[PDB]
Amino acid sequence: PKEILNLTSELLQKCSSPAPGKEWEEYVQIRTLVEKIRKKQKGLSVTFDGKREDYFPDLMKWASENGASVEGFEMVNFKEEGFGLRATRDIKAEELFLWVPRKLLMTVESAKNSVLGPLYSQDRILQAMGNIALAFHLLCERASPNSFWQPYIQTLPSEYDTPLYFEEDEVRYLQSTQAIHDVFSQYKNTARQYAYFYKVIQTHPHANKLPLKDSFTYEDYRWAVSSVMTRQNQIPTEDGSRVTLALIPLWDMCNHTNGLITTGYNLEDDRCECVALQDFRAGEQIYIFYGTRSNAEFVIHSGFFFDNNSHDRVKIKLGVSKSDRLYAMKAEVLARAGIPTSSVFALHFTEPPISAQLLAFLRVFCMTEEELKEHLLGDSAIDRIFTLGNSEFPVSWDNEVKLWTFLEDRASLLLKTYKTTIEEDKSVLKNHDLSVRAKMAIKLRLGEKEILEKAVKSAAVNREYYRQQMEEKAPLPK
Amino acid sequence: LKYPIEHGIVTNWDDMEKI
Ligand SMILES: Nc1ncnc2c1ncn2[C@@H]1O[C@H](CSCC[C@H](N)C(=O)O)[C@@H](O)[C@H]1O
Repeated sequence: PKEILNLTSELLQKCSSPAPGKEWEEYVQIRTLVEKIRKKQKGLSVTFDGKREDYFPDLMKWASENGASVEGFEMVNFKEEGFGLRATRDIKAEELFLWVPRKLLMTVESAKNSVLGPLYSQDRILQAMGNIALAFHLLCERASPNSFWQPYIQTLPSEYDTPLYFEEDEVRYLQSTQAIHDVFSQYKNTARQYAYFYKVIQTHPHANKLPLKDSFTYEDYRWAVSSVMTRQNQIPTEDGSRVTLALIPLWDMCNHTNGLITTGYNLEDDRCECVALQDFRAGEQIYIFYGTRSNAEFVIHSGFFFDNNSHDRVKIKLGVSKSDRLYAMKAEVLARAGIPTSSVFALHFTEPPISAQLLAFLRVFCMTEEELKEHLLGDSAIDRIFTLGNSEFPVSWDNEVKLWTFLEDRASLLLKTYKTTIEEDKSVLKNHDLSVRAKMAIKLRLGEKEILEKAVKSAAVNREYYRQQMEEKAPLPK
Repeated sequence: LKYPIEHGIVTNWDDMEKI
């Protein structure tokens, strides 16, 4: 009791310590503390007597009573994705088959008007971060046995596959990747928030009535933030003025497949509406397309790795150096094109590996002084800036050879900073028997390297292609 | 499409970088 207080205070101090070479050691340090607290607590404060599926009939009845679609599908525990919706009749592509009225959602607005409302006005984090407001909304209603939203809360999972639930050795597979630093931040964010709100809830007057004051475990918080990150959605407010974050019951039981977004908010009728992404025959699982997220984002925020994610990408940080003889001119061209002199870009799995904005950056980054002047002076300078991201209008063959040479060298260098090779990773997946979470970790580190390798090959092809145009003295597109 | 909904949209959980 008083020992949990001292433990969380220690946790708050360490997790508020600034960024520290030593990121893995800090992660293991925080982990050791977190696990010490968790092992001294009783797991989830509120648990339900039934199995998860025993509550799906109540969800359907409650949703039906409040105007949601409840016919044409059923809940099924699928091995690959967990629970999901399965069609009980044939559903045709583009059919409006699912709808959920606003009254059923949990939103920041409904959090503010809940028992959490006093604390929400007083606390700066809750007012500034709707995702965290949503998480505590979820916890308070979970502990309120007569909550309007109990039918939804009693059908949520009780654990997730976000990295907050990984073993240390499962995270260890990600050492030397880009992704591990986002795993580190999420762990430290969540530990710091648990410690801070544990203190707040124990002492703040406006929290005295919260059921969390009786019991608020680390398990509770990890559960609530993972529920929110894997399921939250952005929707308009009632008046269409602003956006807010919302949990959307029933429809959020749909699992993910490749495609286009087919879910939208109907403001005139004040409900979420989902049309069929494809034909679903009776007996087929109903999927939606979650969004164009990277596999790092799917693993870290959504808790799964999606094979054949055509939107996969890795980050690359680039910038014009202040030590560049042409820094001022390059900075001005970038500013006129609306591009910063330094930021993080992406390398994409699909061809081409770079976006128009990264192509524009690389062209400027590789420009001679005469080329830069052509982008700053004269009536055509604005037109040149306009086409700076267009692969069909090169500044010059020479500029292209230089930028593609740079990208090939840089992607190759990045590949050399990984602890394992692509072939070693494929051998591990082939010959080791792994947990779901371990396989997520290894497929993520493999995919980072596969994206880089494709960028090396694409850049090599482009460099050679533009070398030939430069040798054949070919004319530039006008 | 009126107000497309990206399901599980990525949000910022870093209270220190945001406050
Ligand atoms: N294509 C996919 N492959 C594996 N898991 C998936 C998936 N699409 C969705 N999921 C899972 O579903 C979660 C989103 S909520 C969707 C319903 C969920 N399966 C449930 O049982 O409540 C994700 O965090 C992930 O666990």
